[PDB]
Amino acid sequence: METEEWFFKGISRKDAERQLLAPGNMLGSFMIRDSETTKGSYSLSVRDYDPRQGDTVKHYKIRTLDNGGFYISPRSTFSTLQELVDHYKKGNDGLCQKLSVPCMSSK
Repeated sequence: METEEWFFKGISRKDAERQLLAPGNMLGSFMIRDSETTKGSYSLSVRDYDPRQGDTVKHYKIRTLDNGGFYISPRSTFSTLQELVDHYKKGNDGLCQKLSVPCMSSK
């Protein structure tokens, strides 16, 4: 029917970078992961490129509100991450580059 594997366990930033730079993903690939040390917080990771360095990976912290949900920019927040992911799929609207497709996961 349909599956959503854009979210990953408490993976490390180095492990998330190895999964992105890994052979399979490409520019536009994004993934979410919960904090490791500072539990309760989230961390987003997307793929980006530079005309100077080249292939790179961006990481945006995701904070929560006392009475809300999760937000990255002090403009618009989201009660859920599923709504922020969809919004990010429609356009960056804050990010450097809109989202394309979620990390790969096929067996």
